[PDB]
Amino acid sequence: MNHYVYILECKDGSWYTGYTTDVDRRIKKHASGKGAKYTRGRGPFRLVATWAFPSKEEAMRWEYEVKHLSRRKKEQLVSLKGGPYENTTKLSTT
Repeated sequence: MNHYVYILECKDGSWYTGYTTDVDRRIKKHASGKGAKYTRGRGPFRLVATWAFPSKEEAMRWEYEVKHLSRRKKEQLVSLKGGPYENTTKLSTT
């Protein structure tokens, strides 16, 4: 199965942790791509980062541990990878 841990920054500033596991999203994108463009989204879910694990236990333990750790370590987790520079959204850079 496909284990993707997504962390979304909510309207409040709290990071929403949860890993998804459905093949449907993958095939859906390919099916939709036939006569469609990449552009799709609005908010208010801000994607900070995405962690993909081919391993069952790693996906379960990662989720479980981010649920385990406090805010301070939750911040540190993003400080390891997820930094504003890694967002590469736009800001003002051409």
